[PDB]
Amino acid sequence: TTGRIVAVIGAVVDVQFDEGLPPILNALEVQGRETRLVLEVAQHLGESTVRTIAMDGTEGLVRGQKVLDSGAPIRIPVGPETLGRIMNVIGEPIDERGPIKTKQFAAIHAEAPEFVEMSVEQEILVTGIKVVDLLAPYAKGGKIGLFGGAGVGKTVLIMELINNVAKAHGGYSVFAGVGERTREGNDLYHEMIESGVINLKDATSKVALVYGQMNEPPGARARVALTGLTVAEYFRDQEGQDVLLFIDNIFRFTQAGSEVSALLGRIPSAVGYQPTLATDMGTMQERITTTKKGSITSVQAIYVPADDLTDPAPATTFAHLDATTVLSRAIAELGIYPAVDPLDSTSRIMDPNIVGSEHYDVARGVQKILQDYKSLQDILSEEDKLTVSRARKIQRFLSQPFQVAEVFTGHLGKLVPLKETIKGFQQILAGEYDHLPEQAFYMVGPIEEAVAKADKLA
Amino acid sequence: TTGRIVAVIGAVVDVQFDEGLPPILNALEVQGRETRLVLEVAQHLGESTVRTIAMDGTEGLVRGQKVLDSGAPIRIPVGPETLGRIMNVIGEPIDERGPIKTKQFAAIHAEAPEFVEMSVEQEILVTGIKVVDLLAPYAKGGKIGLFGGAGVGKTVLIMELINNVAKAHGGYSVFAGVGERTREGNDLYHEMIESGVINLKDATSKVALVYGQMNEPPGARARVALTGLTVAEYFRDQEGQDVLLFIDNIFRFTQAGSEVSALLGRIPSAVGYQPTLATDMGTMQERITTTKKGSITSVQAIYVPADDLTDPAPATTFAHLDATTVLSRAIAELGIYPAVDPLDSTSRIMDPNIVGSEHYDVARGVQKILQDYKSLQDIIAILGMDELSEEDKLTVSRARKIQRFLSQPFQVAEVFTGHLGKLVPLKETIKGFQQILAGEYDHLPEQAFYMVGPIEEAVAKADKLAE
Amino acid sequence: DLEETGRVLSIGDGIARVHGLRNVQAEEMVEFSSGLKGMSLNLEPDNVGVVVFGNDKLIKEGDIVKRTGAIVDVPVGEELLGRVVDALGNAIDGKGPIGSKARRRVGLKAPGIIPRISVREPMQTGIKAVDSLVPIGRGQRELIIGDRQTGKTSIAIDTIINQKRFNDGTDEKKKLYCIYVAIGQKRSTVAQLVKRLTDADAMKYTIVVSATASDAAPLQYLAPYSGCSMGEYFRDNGKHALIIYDDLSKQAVAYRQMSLLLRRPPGREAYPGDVFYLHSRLLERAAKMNDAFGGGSLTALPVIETQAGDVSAYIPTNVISITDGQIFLETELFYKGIRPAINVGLSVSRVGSAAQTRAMKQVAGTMKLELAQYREVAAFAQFGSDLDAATQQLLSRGVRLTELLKQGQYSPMAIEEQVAVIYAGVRGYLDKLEPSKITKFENAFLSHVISQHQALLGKIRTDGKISEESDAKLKEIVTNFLAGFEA
Ligand SMILES: Nc1ncnc2c1ncn2[C@@H]1O[C@H](COP(=O)(O)OP(=O)(O)NP(=O)(O)O)[C@@H](O)[C@H]1O
Ligand SMILES: Nc1ncnc2c1ncn2[C@@H]1O[C@H](COP(=O)(O)OP(=O)(O)NP(=O)(O)O)[C@@H](O)[C@H]1O
Ligand SMILES: [Mg+2]
Ligand SMILES: [Mg+2]
Repeated sequence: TTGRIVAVIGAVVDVQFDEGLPPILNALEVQGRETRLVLEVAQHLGESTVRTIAMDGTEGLVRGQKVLDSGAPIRIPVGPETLGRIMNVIGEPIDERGPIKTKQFAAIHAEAPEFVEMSVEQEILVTGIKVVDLLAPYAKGGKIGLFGGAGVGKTVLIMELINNVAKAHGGYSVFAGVGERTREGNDLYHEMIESGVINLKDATSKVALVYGQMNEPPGARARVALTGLTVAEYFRDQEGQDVLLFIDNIFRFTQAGSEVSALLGRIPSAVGYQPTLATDMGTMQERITTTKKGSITSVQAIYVPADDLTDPAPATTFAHLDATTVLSRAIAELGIYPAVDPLDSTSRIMDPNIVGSEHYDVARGVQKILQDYKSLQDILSEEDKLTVSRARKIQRFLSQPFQVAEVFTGHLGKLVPLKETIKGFQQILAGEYDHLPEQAFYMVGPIEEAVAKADKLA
Repeated sequence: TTGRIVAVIGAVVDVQFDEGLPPILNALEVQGRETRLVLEVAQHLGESTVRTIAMDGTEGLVRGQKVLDSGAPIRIPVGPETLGRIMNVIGEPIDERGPIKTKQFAAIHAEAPEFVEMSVEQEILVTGIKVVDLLAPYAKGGKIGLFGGAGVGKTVLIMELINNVAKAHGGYSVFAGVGERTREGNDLYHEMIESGVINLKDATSKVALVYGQMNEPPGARARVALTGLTVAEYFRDQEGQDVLLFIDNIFRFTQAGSEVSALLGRIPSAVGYQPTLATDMGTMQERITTTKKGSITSVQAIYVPADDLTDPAPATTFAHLDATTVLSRAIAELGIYPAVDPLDSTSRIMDPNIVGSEHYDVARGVQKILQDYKSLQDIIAILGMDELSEEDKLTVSRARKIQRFLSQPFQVAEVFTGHLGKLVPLKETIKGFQQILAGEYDHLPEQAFYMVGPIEEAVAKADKLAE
Repeated sequence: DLEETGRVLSIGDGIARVHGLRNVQAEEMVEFSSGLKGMSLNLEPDNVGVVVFGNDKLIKEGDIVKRTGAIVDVPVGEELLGRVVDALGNAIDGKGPIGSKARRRVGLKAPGIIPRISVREPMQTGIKAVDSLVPIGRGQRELIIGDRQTGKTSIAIDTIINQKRFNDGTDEKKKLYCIYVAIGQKRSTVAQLVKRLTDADAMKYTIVVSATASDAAPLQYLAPYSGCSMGEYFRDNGKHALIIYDDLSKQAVAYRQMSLLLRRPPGREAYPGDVFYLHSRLLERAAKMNDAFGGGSLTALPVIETQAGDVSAYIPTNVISITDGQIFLETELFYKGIRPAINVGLSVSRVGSAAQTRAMKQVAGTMKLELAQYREVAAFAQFGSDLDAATQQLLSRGVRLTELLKQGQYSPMAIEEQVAVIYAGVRGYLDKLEPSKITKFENAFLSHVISQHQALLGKIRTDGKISEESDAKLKEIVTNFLAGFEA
């Protein structure tokens, strides 16, 4: 049925309906406008009136203006045709390339998979990136906190992850820019085109882009992660894939939720966050998981307010994380790429029961030697001098050329299988390459390339 | 036109009018009162009802009591005959010397001078106070603010400024007592009669006094600053001549507003303040200004609640100033008076192009040595002075002497210090700090520098402390 | 006619609640009987909450309020250059009417993803610390942030003054038109500001939009957007504009006043839930356009005032997150003698090298690393008399480079002059010189190379780097000059 606007207060719009009231979460379409204005039902106020949150600016709205109940929550194009495209929170193309011509659409509000659908399988998602796989491996259906941002090669790591997962698992990616700076959204898109992870000329794109930009109202920025989630859910639940979902960044998800809660007049909780902080987080996060059909695995850029790890926002988020990838400027200034901190990055599935016994020991060994190296940096005996030379060559072997960096660096990128990663670091820990130089281990793939680089330095 | 009181809660009085509703800011007169009770219109509530703020106590008011619209905002006497007199918020004499025999009056609400009316001239006003003249000098016709928590020295400083600058001033002065101690008003009044600045028998008085102290309800405290500045505005625009305006304490204007804010039906902003704190302040402060027509050198004492300079009241006040003198309990507690923070006081004219490079260099040098010492203090409190290089411990000893040479006995503070007051010429201030920085007194004891006037007295004190 | 008009139900604290006006649009400007304007921010079932653009003494219960087909726009164009205007583009400098032929809405959407290209053209401040270590390009949004009196406005003023050389030049491309938005300041401060720019001969390419402390809250709320629209005229016509918002802390306070008085729900620090949206809408309108859209740009330098150094307060947090980078200023740095008081360690520009010329890029990379290395060790500079030569050299070099980032006011530098000074520090020529004499050295050194060695400076800019021959000539000038200076 058709309702009428009765109140406009900023990004909050009240609509009165004579017949059937739209349920909470339903998308309403404002009539008589240039571009599509969507309102999401938030509350039933009584007296046939609903409170709604606007997805775009509310300037120019008049009391009595007509509003159509769409009969469902926000519904967006899902399918292969989203790949390489950029949509907004309401599923519109924003890349000026025409309609996203999918054969299916899907509601952005969906319940998390039921208990019976849970896969008790604790499986590693191989990224083909040496630091990640060995020392802080990704778990299928898990969430990974990505720390850092500027000058530490975040976007290149993202694109290589997109590349590697598609190449090795046949799984696609979704990038959700939550509070995306428009300049950086433009940059990312063009960097993806140049790296080849988006193709504008054929159907071989590996990522669907979903942007909720910073200049959009609280409602839009709060829901855009769910839009990304819904695109990802299609590839898992319809095509049985192991899907990657990027959320950049998870704090601005929480921030937009807080803004929305404030606008709806809800009393703020500790530190000014929404009272629904945990439930807002949980209903989104729980959709990221392994099910019987496949999985969605999620890399989530985390901003930490006031560098306070006990702040309610990061504290609530951490409850959902299974791993961390810590990108460090200190590692970058040593020339090691990717600039992953091999000591700070952790993974719950670094457990002898889950990963190999070989995996666990080699990782624990590499962890111990790099720790011992920093301890022996202050101060050596024959046993100590042997471990210092081994750990330095292990520092270099954690570096790796990326396929995504091939056009810029000129050097060939390497995707390293799990077992090749493990054996390479293992053999250094056993000292099979103590006879070989130090800089022969810098920027190679499998350990055989390090042997090949050592021959070239003769 | 006539109204009737419909509600009374503290200082907030609601009045209903059957016919012509009085505009916001209008003064209303309560009928059947022993002394004049003014209500100022603050809001139109609807239903022919206005919300008002009382200028005096509301005890004895009854629902139904008659109220007359005066047809204008509060209007007060202005002109020459205010000089030597004491007035209250509504312009009544409170010195028991009979009527203010003026035939010129002015509304206490007025528009601020426009952008085109601004003057950019800025020349130093020497105070003879070492810390001020050296580091953060005052400007003639400029806006001066004295910040401080309770009991740290704002009033003592303003009284010393009155002593050093106002007593020999060739134009007119206005002192506005806003939400402060009545005892201080009486002290000041009799001091000015003694100094001849106020004369009770002839027409030579140079100071106009306006008071609404902390015994008054918030309405009086909210408006008395406007009353005082309206007097000053007359002297600026109609006499033209150079005006000095002292306000103690301008915070009390904002505080009075916070006292009534909830009863005016407002959601609070942060720290209990009225949402309108900044615009209220702006409309008042922008009138306190030199213009092309005339100069006002304004000195405003600015209270700092809970010693927190981030408190919305003082925080919002900074932008309205050309020179800031910030006092500190942490400094006062050491016996360093005046308790000026050398690392938190600034001035527009602290510029090498204005004060000359020698003045600027010594002031920046002083601030550097003091900031360097402050950053070391806590490290050497644990690791010990002995760990420092002879270079670092040289700057520690020097900084501690500079801290002490910044202290000064005030003429108005003799009853607190036990020392005779000292006024130090700018040249001597500059020279003294220059010499200490250059290491010219590295051989002298720290204490020789404490609580003296010129540098020669430190030298003289060094001999006296020997035997 | 309660569809196109209404009546005041109540008026107080700059809020008129109006009965009727049934056909008013959200955010539409309406007119009171007195002539005062108001913006319709709250459309409610039984009233319109109207914010008052003026003194509410002139509004009474029962007053008629009318729709007028009003559009909240401002004059735009080259005729505003050299002019001081209010929040609505009215001349307040007394020099008569703006000769405006074009106008633009104050509330417009930013360009989206597609019309933009990556920021790549230097926006030169002439301030060594910024241009070398926190580089700004055209289209960037770079925050200037710090406590009261830490030197925030001065960064902006030097930046504006710096554009004179490009603007007096013939390279129509390097030219940058400037807009200074003053919000909540006192009128005499703004007058001092304009005097400074006039004396610098900077006014002729600058527009001053001013909504001062006694201007009503909605006027202060609008001023940034008005300034922005004026900037956008240049951006969309293939030209380049720089806008300064001094400051956004004061604009947020004005908006909070209105929001609270409209009884919108208060959040942290009593700010409304849409306060981020307030600044993000504004700051996204600064952009770099691709060639298909004319290739113009709008660069924004918002200013934020922190309280007792709290960069994690609500409004600072918002603008920090929105912008492409931040210049952090600190009081202890200021009084230690670090002026401009930039904390280089914390300050950031995500655009980075892309905004730097080859000449700057060849010296800034080294300075960045040597200072970064110095920062790890600086804690024991007055306590490391015994440690080995390597960490002694880090301190010696780092303390010297720190002095070279100090700069006086009102004299922004050409890039060639900047790199010539940074060259002397990074190649080690000043490693033996007493740290406290470096500022005095640079003043005299720069005056010497400008006065006599204009061929050398020209060559540095001609080549776009310091060549071997330029390196040789610089080594002889510096080493001989230093010997004479430390006598
Ligand atoms: N210059 C000074 N020399 C010596 N003692 C001083 C000086 N200034 C202040 N004191 C001492 O501290 C007391 C408080 O100073 P005063 O100027 O009255 O404080 P204030 O900052 O105005 N406080 P308040 O009015 O309560 O906000 C004085 O009565 C003296 O005892
Ligand atoms: N590079 C510099 N060298 C020396 N002095 C400076 C420099 N930059 C600023 N100053 C001085 O420092 C003082 C404060 O600078 P200003 O640019 O007003 O800072 P601000 O943070 O904008 N102040 P406010 O807005 O009043 O809180 C002024 O007196 C300047 O003249
Ligand atoms: Mg006092
Ligand atoms: Mg400033």
